[PDB]
Amino acid sequence: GLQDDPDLQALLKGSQLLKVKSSSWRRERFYKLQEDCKTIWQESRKVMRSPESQLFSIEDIQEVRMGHRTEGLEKFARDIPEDRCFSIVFKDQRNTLDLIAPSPADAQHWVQGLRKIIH
Ligand SMILES: O=P(O)(O)O[C@@H]1[C@H](O)[C@H](O)[C@@H](OP(=O)(O)O)[C@H](OP(=O)(O)O)[C@H]1O
Repeated sequence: GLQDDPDLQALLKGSQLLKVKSSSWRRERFYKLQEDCKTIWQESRKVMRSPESQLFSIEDIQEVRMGHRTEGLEKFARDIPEDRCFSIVFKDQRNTLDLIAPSPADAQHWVQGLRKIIH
């Protein structure tokens, strides 16, 4: 795995994805799976951000959905194809991340890659 898995190799490099929050709010955010295959670094532009706030554990993930499988994606990303969007659902209070991949290969890597680590 990891070194031999093409999805995980892609995630270790990181990707520029678009985070969907509303009709207007759709902004670029860089995500990158860390070498320990345990955490993900995420770009943030929050008023009071911090290095620890920009990491989240794979252990906090319930599932990763492909396609328009969330309200936010069903309402705000109609213009985006089914194969270029996905969502990361969390176990705790962390809000679900609705994401748009620059290409189907990217969405594939994230969904498949995270599913491999979660299971
Ligand atoms: O609306 P503003 O003032 O632009 O600020 C963003 C807004 O609060 C988003 O809801 C938030 O995403 P989450 O809901 O996922 O926190 C994003 O965080 P981010 O910068 O960490 O993506 C903020 O920057």
